[PDB]
Amino acid sequence: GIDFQDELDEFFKNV
Amino acid sequence: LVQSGAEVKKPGASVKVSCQASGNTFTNYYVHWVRQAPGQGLEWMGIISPSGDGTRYAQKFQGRVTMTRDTSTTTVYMELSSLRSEDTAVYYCARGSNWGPWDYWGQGTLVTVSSASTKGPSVFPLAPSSKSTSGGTAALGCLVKDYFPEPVTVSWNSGALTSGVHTFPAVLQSSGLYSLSSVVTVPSSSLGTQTYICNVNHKPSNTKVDKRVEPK
Amino acid sequence: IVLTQSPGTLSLSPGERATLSCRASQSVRRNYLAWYQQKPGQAPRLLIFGASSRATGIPDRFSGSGSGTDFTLTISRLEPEDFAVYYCQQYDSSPPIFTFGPGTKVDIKRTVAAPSVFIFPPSDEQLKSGTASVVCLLNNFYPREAKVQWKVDNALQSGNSQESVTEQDSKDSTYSLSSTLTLSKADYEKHKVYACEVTHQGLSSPVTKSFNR
Repeated sequence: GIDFQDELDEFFKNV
Repeated sequence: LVQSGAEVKKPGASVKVSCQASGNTFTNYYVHWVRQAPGQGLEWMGIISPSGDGTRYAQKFQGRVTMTRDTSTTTVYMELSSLRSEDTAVYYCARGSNWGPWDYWGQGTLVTVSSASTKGPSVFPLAPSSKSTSGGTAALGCLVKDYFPEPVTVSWNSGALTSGVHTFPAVLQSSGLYSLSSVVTVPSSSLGTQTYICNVNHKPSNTKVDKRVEPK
Repeated sequence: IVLTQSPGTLSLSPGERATLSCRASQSVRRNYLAWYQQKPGQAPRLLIFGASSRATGIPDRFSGSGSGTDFTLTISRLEPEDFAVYYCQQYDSSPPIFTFGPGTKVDIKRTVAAPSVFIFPPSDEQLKSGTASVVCLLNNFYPREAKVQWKVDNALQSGNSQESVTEQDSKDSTYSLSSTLTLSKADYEKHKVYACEVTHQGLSSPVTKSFNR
């Protein structure tokens, strides 16, 4: 499922 | 991960380093910028997004850094402003893996900050003596001082002397130039019987000097 | 967010085990700690990621384990290719942190070699050029830990000396240091005694190499 990359992609979605 | 060449900027100026890659290994992956001060550790500076400039910079370099991506040439750019002596370091570009840590790094780019007026090397003799020799082992050498920029190649006896030679790494001085020390341990019983010449070459300034080291 | 590495220098012989520790100030989320190996003149290379997961191309001798604030990197049998400098890094996603540790250098263990100290007074040609530089040389010593203190007329000098140390030689497994004390030609004439105090393990007592005038 979610890896560090996917979590990081979220950071640029909410910001 | 091919990067830009060495950059010689001036204090208070700005530098732009490039990191070209293959889009197959970068268009779908994140990239990061790190720096290593000469003889120190690694310092993360920022992360560039897989497409847009969704950059997250570091606090120590917040407001003085700018990272960009060019999808046409598949390159990543890093710009540092308000350069200082503390910013002289080798900068690296590394691609982030799906788990976080960087797998593929780059060759690096040395960013020196000094006067930059490309001075030629001055080779001076470090003559052997009793204070530089004790026990049949004598120490002699040459001092390649006040030269900019790097590098300078030192040879001893036009390549004949290879045992005991120690070309110490150069160090930038308050002058904004460098100084290198090359020394060789030779038998004391022939210091006056043999000739020890240091051949220094500074291609950036096109200077070649062959200085013979004579005992005191 | 601040990573500390112990020890600072690991003196071990090939074939032995090695244990490097990385203590954090806080807990790493998802145990997101990685260990890297940087060879002299080369870029860092990832060794272990996720505190315990190995990457592609990493040998089984390198083993990693850790949790929260305590992490460790172990080498089952030390080979000549494993002697380098290791770093630990903490990585986070929100917000991206990515912090490194100080650095631990693993070198080849050898007999306690005392540093042969030689002092070189500056050449008259340099004095004729309006500059003055005295050089101190430490040849073939182990361990690297050495203190070179310039003392001009019993006065300690700090900030006027620039030192450089060689990498461990591939055949002798020793180090060498060059210390340059640069003073103005006028400042040189004022003083007389120039000494280079060397503190090392091989020297039973401090050795000072000096030159007058």
